[PDB]
Amino acid sequence: NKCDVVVVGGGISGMAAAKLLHDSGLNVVVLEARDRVGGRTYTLRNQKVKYVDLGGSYVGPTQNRILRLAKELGLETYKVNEVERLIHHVKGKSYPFRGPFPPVWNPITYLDHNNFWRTMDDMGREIPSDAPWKAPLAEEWDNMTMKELLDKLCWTESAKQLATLFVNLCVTAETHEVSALWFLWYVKQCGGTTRIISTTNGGQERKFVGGSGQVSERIMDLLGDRVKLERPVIYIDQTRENVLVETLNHEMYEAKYVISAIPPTLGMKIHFNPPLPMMRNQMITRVPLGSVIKCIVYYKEPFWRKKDYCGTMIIDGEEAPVAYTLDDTKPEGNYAAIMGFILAHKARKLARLTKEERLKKLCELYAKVLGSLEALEPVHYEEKNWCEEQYSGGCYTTYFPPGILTQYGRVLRQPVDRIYFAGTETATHWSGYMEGAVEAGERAAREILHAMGKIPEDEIWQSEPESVDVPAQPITTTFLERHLPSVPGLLRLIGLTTI
Amino acid sequence: NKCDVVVVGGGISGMAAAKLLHDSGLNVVVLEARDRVGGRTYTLRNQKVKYVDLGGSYVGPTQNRILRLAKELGLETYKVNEVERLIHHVKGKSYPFRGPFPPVWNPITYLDHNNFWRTMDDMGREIPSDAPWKAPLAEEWDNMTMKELLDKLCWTESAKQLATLFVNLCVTAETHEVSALWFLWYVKQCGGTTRIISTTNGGQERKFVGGSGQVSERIMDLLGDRVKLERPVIYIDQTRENVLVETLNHEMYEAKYVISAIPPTLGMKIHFNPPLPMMRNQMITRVPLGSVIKCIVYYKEPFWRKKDYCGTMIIDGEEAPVAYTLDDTKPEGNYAAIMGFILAHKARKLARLTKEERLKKLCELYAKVLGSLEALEPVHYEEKNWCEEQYSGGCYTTYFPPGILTQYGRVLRQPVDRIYFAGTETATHWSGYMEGAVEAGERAAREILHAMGKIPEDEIWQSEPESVDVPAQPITTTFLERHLPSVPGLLRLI
Ligand SMILES: *Cc1cc2c(cc1C)nc1c(=O)[nH]c(=O)nc-1n2C[C@H](O)[C@H](O)[C@H](O)COP(=O)(O)OP(=O)(O)OC[C@H]1O[C@@H](n2cnc3c(N)ncnc32)[C@H](O)[C@@H]1O
Ligand SMILES: *Cc1cc2c(cc1C)nc1c(=O)[nH]c(=O)nc-1n2C[C@H](O)[C@H](O)[C@H](O)COP(=O)(O)OP(=O)(O)OC[C@H]1O[C@@H](n2cnc3c(N)ncnc32)[C@H](O)[C@@H]1O
Ligand SMILES: CCCCCCCCCCCC[N+](C)(C)CCCS(=O)(=O)O
Ligand SMILES: c1ccc2oc(-c3ncc[nH]3)cc2c1
Ligand SMILES: c1ccc2oc(-c3ncc[nH]3)cc2c1
Ligand SMILES: O=C1Nc2ccccc2C1=O
Ligand SMILES: O=C1Nc2ccccc2C1=O
Repeated sequence: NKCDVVVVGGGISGMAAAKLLHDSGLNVVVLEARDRVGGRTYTLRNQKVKYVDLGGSYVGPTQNRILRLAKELGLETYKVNEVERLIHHVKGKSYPFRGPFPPVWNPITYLDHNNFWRTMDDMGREIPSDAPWKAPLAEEWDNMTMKELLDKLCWTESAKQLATLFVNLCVTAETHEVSALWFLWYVKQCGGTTRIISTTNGGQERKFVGGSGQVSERIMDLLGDRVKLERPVIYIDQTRENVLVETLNHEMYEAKYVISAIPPTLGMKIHFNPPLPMMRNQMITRVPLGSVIKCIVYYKEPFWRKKDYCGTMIIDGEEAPVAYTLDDTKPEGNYAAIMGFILAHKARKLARLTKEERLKKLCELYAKVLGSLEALEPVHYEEKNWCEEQYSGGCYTTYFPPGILTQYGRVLRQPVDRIYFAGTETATHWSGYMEGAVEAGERAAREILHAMGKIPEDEIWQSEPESVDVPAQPITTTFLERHLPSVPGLLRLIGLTTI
Repeated sequence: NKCDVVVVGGGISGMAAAKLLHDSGLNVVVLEARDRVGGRTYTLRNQKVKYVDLGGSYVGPTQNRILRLAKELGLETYKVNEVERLIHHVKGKSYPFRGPFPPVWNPITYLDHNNFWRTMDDMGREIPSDAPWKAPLAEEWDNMTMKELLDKLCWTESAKQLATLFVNLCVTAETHEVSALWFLWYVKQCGGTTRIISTTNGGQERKFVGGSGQVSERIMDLLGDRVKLERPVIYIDQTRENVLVETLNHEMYEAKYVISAIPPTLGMKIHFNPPLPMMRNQMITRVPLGSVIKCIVYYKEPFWRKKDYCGTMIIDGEEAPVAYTLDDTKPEGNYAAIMGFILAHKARKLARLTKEERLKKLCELYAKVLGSLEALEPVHYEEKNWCEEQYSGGCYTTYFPPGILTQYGRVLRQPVDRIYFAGTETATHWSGYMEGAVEAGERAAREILHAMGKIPEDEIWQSEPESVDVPAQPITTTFLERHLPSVPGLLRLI
């Protein structure tokens, strides 16, 4: 119970921090509230599915830290199926396509859609990844919701509806719930609009064979009995020489430093002595997590592939319970399955139903989208509503409502005496993901090595070599994508020519 | 150890709940985190100020529960001074006035201001006090911020600036931080724009002689050793026959029911077994409290009165640290003082200064606005930054960002097995105030009495006779206020 560092939380970020500190020769303890490690990742194993990721699952190019960590732990990836055509279902009909966005044929609509994605990335380039409150128009952008920004930018309903689906799927929240500054930061710090939304060459390209929960489980194996499960932390006292960390089951740990590797608002579950400084005290009441039910419907065969659909469906409309799906069949071609997300207000609205009722609605939806009666014949179903988790608060990650990132964002990873902050939310590249978890856990561990005098300051932040297994292709645009006007730019050109 | 009901929190709402249950003959225990009672009320006593409310202070007409409770405990009120002129300071100049809003002379700006207040109250009449998510346009109004609503309604910058001040002072938050539905509900459930903003015949009319902390202290006097200080609740377990409530100092209490009388989000500091239901688990991460420093500058005399000013100042503009003040002099004309609030982002901005640096900024601001060098000679200063408080989370109260009240509002006062929810945030009239704390603590206590079969369902919510000491006068409007067109109304006649 005496150690160098207590890590509070045994998700990927606390496990990555604990491993680094252990590898450097320090004595670490990880206090995990649950009876398992992995946190917002959770790999269920049973005979009907073999294994299935019910939390975080996908990785992709440019996520080099999780790929390197997982590789070193003996894990392998495989590519999510994107051989056959994607489907965009809009106004009750399905339109097959290939590429990052469904094709738009109407020239006016085309300009508006082109301008929308272009402008999201243009604004993102004004926003520093490590300091979004330093953007030149940070206040103006943080004081409006994403809804207000789509209202201003989108001169077509078509573009506004697609943009809405994009926000809801990327951050499991509604356009009117989230700040425009924070959402534009969140997309740019993932590499931009194409990279975040893509399967091939993007965030959803791959999964781990056997499930992502193995990352945290295999580090727990390396650490032995240093991971204490069912130890929720209730109290941290920094008034004396060594920090004292108390758990709910009545144990006391003493350490030189602590890393908090839990979602920022879950800091509220810990009583602090002395009290936190004013800005962190209020920050942790201002930063909710989003809302999602991850649902996986199993079938005898991946029947959609025979119709030349890959299983990816972008599904618009209020009545659809799931707005986005991917094929979740095993790489061997068996345990055929569709993964779908029930997003944001729908996660709250449909949580009232039973599991069997949600399975029925999802099969009825997929049968219509795929024009396939076979979708009404599931062989098994698994789901997880992350809104119910006391020790997560939601999924995938924390969002910032209007006005909060500029006022309180500076303190998200600011140390509090001998407490340092990990967790994906404090990352600067793919924050909200497993990648951001590794970045933040290793960065917080190195802050402590630096505090101890073990490494110089310039080693706190460390670049990551690009994976040789999952290389990234650049995201490119065409001259016409770059230079074609927006709708109001065209109207300005028309008004001028009319003169 | 064992009792009928454990009340978590010894603010006014927890105290009022515990007193009601105690008076009905149950065994109650109050578990208070701090080494004091009163919560968001705090009355400091020293020789320089005699006493000063550093937290909640004001009561007024229509707040009959807090007036009845305090009168039963032996307290008296006095009137906040409003005899002389009020000041609106705009663009670096003071304009003295009387009445609920500063006069506007430009005919366009007049229409724009008149329509703004009128439209806030018109909207409020469609929002049920006890279920604002049932307003006919609930979703539409909940999905916009107040800044977006003000941008829509205000055709002049003058109106928009005064509306901004009004939102910042009522709910200690910025217009772009809050939902329009929730803000409109908040004003309506205090009786509308005139009643919430007014001193005479409104929410700021009176203060308690000796301080409002005396309400919580005097109920603690009654309950004696039933109130346990420095007992932060850390864990609530309802998986067994009786509810088990555990504190940080390693004590265990067992009860038939619990009342949670703490700000909603501070339910995060309690680990629940079984876990909370999904909607409350997320709700209590979505409901922050506002930000405010309350500052009281003392002087040898209430010198502003010689100049026919009462000490109320509405001060616009970014550079002013304090946007609103009231005279805090004691009823006897002594301990002269001005109370001012540093609101919302300015509480965040100015909290980095020292106490003496804040005093200097305040005094230079008041010298400009009162047009008196006497404001530069303070004799004493007290202040409290509520943003620092672990066991409040901010002041005055909890605000709802866009989208949260329609999605989660129904859960605020929904019982969770044998836990019932008090706290001013759960009230239906003057929620956010000491009056809403009494209403909610007494109603939560009565839900428990009904669960015990002690009273019928219809006695859970109880009306309150009007105070004889602080009666309400009607809020009226003129024919012109009712019927003058808005700016886009006047343009639909051109
Ligand atoms: C839930 C989810 C997440 C998700 C996703 C789909 C869903 C449904 N899709 C993802 C994807 O495909 N690819 C990806 O990279 N990420 C995706 N996510 C997000 C991902 O799961 C999270 O970003 C990442 O797992 C976060 O890791 P981090 O280590 O930062 O945080 P955590 O997993 O929440 O771990 C925190 C641990 O702390 C324990 N805890 C909480 N409170 C306490 C206290 N008081 N004491 C001790 N331990 C505590 C939690 O139990 C948890 O284990
Ligand atoms: C801070 C403030 C508030 C205020 C105001 C000015 C300021 C600066 N102006 C007011 C005014 O003039 N007139 C008025 O009526 N109200 C005004 N307010 C708000 C008013 O103070 C609040 O509405 C009222 O005091 C709220 O009472 P309530 O009883 O609902 O809430 P509380 O005071 O916060 O008490 C909660 C108690 O719970 C204890 N606590 C917190 N967590 C725990 C745990 N885990 N375990 C045990 N106890 C806990 C708190 O310490 C507190 O005592
Ligand atoms: C005789 C000429 C009359 C034509 C007047 C043109 C009216 C233009 C209003 C269309 C609003 C379009 N959206 C995208 C909703 C908002 C744009 C925001 S921004 O205006 O670009 O800032
Ligand atoms: C809005 C909402 C969901 C979306 O998914 C894609 C996508 N998936 C794979 C390639 N592009 C694009 C897209 C746009
Ligand atoms: C906006 C912001 C603060 C304000 O204070 C008043 C007021 N005080 C007492 C009578 N009216 C009116 C008013 C309007
Ligand atoms: O699982 C997912 N997480 C995501 C984040 C952004 C966009 C798509 C997805 C997924 O499909
Ligand atoms: O203390 C105050 N609380 C208030 C709430 C609304 C309007 C004015 C005030 C005050 O002056």
